[PDB]
Amino acid sequence: NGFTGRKITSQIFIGPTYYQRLKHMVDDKIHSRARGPIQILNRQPMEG
Amino acid sequence: IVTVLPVPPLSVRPAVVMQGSARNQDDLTHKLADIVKINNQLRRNEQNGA
RNA sequence: CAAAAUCGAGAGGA
Repeated sequence: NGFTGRKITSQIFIGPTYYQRLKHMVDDKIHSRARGPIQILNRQPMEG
Repeated sequence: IVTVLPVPPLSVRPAVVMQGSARNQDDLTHKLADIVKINNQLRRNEQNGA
């Protein structure tokens, strides 16, 4: 155990595996609105 | 029976501008134009003999 | 002192 150095009672299964990095990053999904622009017909917030 | 058509104000049919200045009109403004066109036309035609 | 359209199609995400 890396925090405390003591063995772990179980044996962990470990080896080399191939991973991918998918295009979906959080920096493209965080959003927040507090009184921004609004639609022209019904004065409700825009979308997106 | 419709004898006095009501014309809704500009806030129900706003005139959205272009990214330039070409002012598109609504669908409903177009339809009101067509109604007034044919209303004048039919008025003149039935006014004379037709 | 608020600047930045609409309508259709398609591909995606949970």
